Amino acid sequence: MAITYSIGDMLTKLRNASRVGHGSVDLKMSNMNKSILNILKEEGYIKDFNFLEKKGIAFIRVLLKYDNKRNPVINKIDAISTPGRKIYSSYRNMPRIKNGYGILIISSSQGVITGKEAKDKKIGGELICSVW
Amino acid sequence: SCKFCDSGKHPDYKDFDFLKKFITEQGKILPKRITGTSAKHQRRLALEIKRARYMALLPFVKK
Amino acid sequence: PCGRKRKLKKISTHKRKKKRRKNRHKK
Amino acid sequence: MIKRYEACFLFKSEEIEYKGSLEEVKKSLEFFGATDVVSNFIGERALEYPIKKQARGRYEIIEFSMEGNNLKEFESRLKLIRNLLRYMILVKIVRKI
Amino acid sequence: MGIKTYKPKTSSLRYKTTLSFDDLSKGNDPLKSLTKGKKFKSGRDSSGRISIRRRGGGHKRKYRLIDFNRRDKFSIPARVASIEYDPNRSANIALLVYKDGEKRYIISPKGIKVGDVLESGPNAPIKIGNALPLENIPIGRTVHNIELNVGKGGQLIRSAGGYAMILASDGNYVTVKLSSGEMRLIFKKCIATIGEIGNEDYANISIGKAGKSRWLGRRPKVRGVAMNPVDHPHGGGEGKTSGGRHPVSPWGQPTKGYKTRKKKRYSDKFIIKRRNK
Amino acid sequence: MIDKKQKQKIVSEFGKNESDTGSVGVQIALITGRIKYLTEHLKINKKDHSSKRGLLKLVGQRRSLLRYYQKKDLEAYRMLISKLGLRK
Amino acid sequence: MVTVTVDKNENLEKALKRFKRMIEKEAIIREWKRREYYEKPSTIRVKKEKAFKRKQAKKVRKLKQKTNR
RNA sequence: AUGUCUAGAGUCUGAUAGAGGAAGUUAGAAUUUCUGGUGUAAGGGUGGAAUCUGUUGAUAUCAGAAAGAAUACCGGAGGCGAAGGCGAACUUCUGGGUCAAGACUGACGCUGAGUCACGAAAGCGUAGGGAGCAAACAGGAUUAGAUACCCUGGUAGUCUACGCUGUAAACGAUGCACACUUGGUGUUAACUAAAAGUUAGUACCGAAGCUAACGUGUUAAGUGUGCCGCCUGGGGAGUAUG
Ligand SMILES: [Zn+2]
Repeated sequence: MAITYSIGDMLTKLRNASRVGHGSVDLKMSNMNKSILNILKEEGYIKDFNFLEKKGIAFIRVLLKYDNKRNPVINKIDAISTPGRKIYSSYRNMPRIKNGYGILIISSSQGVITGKEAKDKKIGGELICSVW
Repeated sequence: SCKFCDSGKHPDYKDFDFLKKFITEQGKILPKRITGTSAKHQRRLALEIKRARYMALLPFVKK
Repeated sequence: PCGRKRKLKKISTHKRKKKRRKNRHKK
Repeated sequence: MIKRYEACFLFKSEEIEYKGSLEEVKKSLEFFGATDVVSNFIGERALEYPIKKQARGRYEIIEFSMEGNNLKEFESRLKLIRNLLRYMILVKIVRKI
Repeated sequence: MGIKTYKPKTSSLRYKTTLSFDDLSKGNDPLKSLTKGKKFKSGRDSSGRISIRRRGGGHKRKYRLIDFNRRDKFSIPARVASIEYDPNRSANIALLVYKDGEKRYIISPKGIKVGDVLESGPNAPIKIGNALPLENIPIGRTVHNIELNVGKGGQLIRSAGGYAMILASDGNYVTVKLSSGEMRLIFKKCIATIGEIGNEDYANISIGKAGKSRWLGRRPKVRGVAMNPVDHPHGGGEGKTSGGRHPVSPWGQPTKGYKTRKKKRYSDKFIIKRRNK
Repeated sequence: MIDKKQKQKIVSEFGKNESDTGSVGVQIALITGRIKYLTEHLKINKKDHSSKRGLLKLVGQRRSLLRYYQKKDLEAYRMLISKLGLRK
Repeated sequence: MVTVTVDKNENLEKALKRFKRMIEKEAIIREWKRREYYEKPSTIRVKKEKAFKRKQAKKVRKLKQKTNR
């Protein structure tokens, strides 16, 4: 099967649905996927996400958010760390994505947290993805 | 317009007088696009015609 | 493709094969 | 493995030779262990391409059951019957079921 | 059957191959009541001259009384007892034990095995090893050991690996393709044995050295250009001539293509189409 | 062929119950039976190459299952190889 | 073996018109001109390739002309 | 490191399509040769000729016999296989795929350096076979010349069994696997009585996107990653040497 990304699969599905301009997208469900979508939700990139059922398997249905002119909120969403190339960073060397206009998402000792929260709590970890 | 599909009976060399209508007047098989038969039936029909020809039920060429 | 490059390769191959044929049977 | 075979045979024209040939064919199946032998006469037709100088012959259909391994040997013996012009043996039909 | 090769531990073994005798009921001595000791021939005749050259002293061998004429044992089944090596011919010999107690030798066909039951006569089944008159054998079979005159025995094909092909039958005669390749007519009442003759690797052997050729009873062959003109028409080799003459036998008979069969032989009626070069 | 009867027979022997087809022991045993009759078939028909490819795919599957089983349940693995004759 | 039985009162002209038509409907002459001399299976396949491509371009062409009009 | 789950992947059950492979049998058309009739001066061939064949009876036509190789029609915007490839008919042996609530195992998977297996055609070794076709080669023509294109012949080879060689424009010039991303028109198989739709393939056109352009476009060359192979100006050169 070599899924190789419970993370990149959802990222790619979300990216594709967002650019074609769908209303909702329907992802596999995991603790990290939930955490990431939660961070998106606070940051105002997605409207909401719900938990569901199909054939006894749980899904996450995410409500894509666009402006009134159908320009997506997500512009570019892309992975940094990667099974063949794992990228870790200290809390000082954390990149500020696009001069802060975007957000960085990392996995740290205290859970999956945004870059600003990682800086404010003085913790660092794996660089999951960058969204702007 | 597949006659075998319409009649519900399936190609068989024993039923050779019926087979004789899908043969030209000296043995050559007719194309699907002419006889208007279905593909699966056409394959089975060709096989049965070959079997009959092996049993002299049907002619290779008329003499 | 223009095919001049393929022609170049062809004549090279012919010359190499001719060399080998010439030096066959020699010992 | 017992398999339900179905076969067609051609015999030369006259009736006594037809019957005799069919009889050794039947006993041949019985020797090779055939079970559930059933026949069906088709008739006496004029062949439309000559076979072994003949032009007219009688057709028989036999639907029997028999294990796989003896088909080889059975076949090797059916070549000995003088009056069996041509024949073929088939596995069962692709019945619509 | 099979071929057994040798590692080159001497300069002679490099291309020596012999048969493998796996298809032979081994460890065998011949039946004492059927074999007699005999001289080695060497090609001299009653007058004492050499009539055939270049035949000499090979390995001493006994003679096994074969039976190519199974006619006086029709309808009587027999058992195959063993398959044995025969030094007097290429093919192997099978020892048949008859139901009445008589034992006999036959040429061993290809594919028979110990314990088989063999039968001879018009009523015998068409099975490898049975002997039947050509009447009864169906067109399209392969036979061997063909009889030429009723009561004579099998005088046609007999050597290892050979077989004859029945082509057609007509009147008193059957058309048979022989191993040389000609098509000959045979009288329909003579007998024949069904199936090919076993031991078909016999001639795939590479002898290996001059010594084995001497074992087989074959003295050396002296060419004609090595002679003097008194000895052979080709002699005179003052510096490697080629005869200086169209090739001939040592007695002046031409040898490259000359046809030596008599032009008006008695059997010319029975030969359809001769062999091919 | 491995007929339905020996298929079910081996299932009954090697599984915990009559419905336990999918367990690893049943898997390996069935594939071993297939391998045996295929090596018999391919001993005769030496120029059959599609069958040889099928045989090799089966052998690879058996090795994969054997590694998974040996890593997970070791003593069952040694019992199984000893019972089936698969050398180690 | 294509035959045309000539009736007692039937005219030779239409008789061989029938012959010509059923010959053409058996495609004997085209088969013979095909078997005159050998062709690589490669070149049979390639000529069929090209013939179908020509047919497709011609059909697209024809429909373009029909809609252009 | 030790467990748990089933949605991935497998086993079992049922259904089903197919030139998938190997072995053993059989068939007819056509061609060539041979034999026997009828019959006479041409046949054959080209842009045009000639070589050649034929008065020792050609070609043409009728009948019979023999051998070899290949399987018209079905037959295609098909089908199957990993690829090469696989099409007269039958049996035996045997590989793979697809669908489903239809239960079982519970991550058992993806890719894969060496290695191993297979691998069109040509070629090689051993032993057969040899109709037709046909390198080399011969003759006749074209030409200044023709070691060619054309014509008449013709040996290997083409075929079979076994053992080697492991190369192709071996191509979709596009490695494999998974998760996603508007449609139009056909077609194959299955589920459904059938339409009608779905699923798994297989073709054409085409939106967005991508592309240096050509083009590609749910069978991506689109958006992502896993692993392997490979490239770093041309000639020298896939040469020299090992
Ligand atoms: Zn139909």
